[PDB]
Amino acid sequence: ASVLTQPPSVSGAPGQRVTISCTGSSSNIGAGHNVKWYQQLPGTAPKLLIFHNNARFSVSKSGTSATLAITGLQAEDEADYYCQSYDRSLRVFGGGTKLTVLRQPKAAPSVTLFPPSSEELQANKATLVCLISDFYPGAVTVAWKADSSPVKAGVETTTPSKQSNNKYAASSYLSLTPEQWKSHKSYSCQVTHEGSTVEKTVAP
Amino acid sequence: AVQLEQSGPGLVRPSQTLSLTCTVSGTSFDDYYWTWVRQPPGRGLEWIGYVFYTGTTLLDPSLRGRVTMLVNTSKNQFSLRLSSVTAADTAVYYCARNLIAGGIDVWGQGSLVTVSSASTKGPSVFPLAPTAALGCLVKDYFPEPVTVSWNSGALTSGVHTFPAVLQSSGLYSLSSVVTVPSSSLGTQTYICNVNHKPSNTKVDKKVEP
Repeated sequence: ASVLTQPPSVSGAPGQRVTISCTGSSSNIGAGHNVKWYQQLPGTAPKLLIFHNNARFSVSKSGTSATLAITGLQAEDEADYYCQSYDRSLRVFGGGTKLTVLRQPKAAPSVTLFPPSSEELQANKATLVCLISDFYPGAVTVAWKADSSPVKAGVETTTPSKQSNNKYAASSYLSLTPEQWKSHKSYSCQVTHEGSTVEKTVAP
Repeated sequence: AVQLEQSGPGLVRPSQTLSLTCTVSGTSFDDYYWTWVRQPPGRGLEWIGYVFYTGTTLLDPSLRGRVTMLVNTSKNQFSLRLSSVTAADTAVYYCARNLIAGGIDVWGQGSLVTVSSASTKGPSVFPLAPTAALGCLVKDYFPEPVTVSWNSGALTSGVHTFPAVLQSSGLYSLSSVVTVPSSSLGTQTYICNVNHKPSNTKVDKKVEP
């Protein structure tokens, strides 16, 4: 919420109706000002929503609060939703509501692992790159093994982030010296998701 | 169509003035409140202000004293100058078209401005040799963002640029990978074009098997 207040999160099942409220005060929504709504999909600019002849999206307003209703909820409606109103000529935004569509199928991750380039080894450095994509829901555990033993040091893993397609992507980088890389028969990137592991291995 | 495009520094030192320009095309300049909105990383949208071509202007009261908006009718441009920035002003800045009555209907792409004492550093680019997946490792740059295209934009099919990781060094790395037919690994060339506008560095790296 910001000067206008919105639930931080709302969820609904496909086909269901969900509602997102936007509460302001006597100075803005309660003052005969219009309420506009924007949809913001991952990594894009907000889009203004248009309610004319819109079959699934509609708005209500009473006093100091307004509401966006979505019927026949679909997975491509997952997005952040912001309401906006006016206090004189000032434009005022709500704080945002993340809409989640429930009951979406589990997707196991695709894992791609790259060895250090020879070029980087000339620089006296070595990065192994484990790329993890298209998984759902968004939590994964990434662990690294040098032959069979666990590697803790030198690991940098991103927090998963949602793609346009509604699945998540993540990356883990392991930094080694060229001698540490040459001294093992294999390195594995081990990715566990919802209890199943996908492992990928590379060798000098 | 109506097209709005931001331009400005990607890195600004604390206490300096952030300056950004938006160039407008495909629309009349005189019937709209030319707007700036920003979105701090992981936070909501925050209106900054608007300017009308006559000079009518209004700004968010919490930024009172730091905002100057400029219009240049001959260029169809308008600018934001935000003085005395602090880390708090790190955000994506959008210029937008406010219909006065009707809402903000056209938004630019946004420009990320990072406010930091750290210096820019352009990336080192390494090839990630191989359908086969091949890619480029764009290592140790600051700040975000970096743009990666393949074959000067000719290859779009099956390109996936991953979110950067912020490493303990304080520098970012990311990887871009493209999935290709195995038949092509000899007959077709794969070049990743990396552009890091904050340090004015462009690198082209051919990836071979």
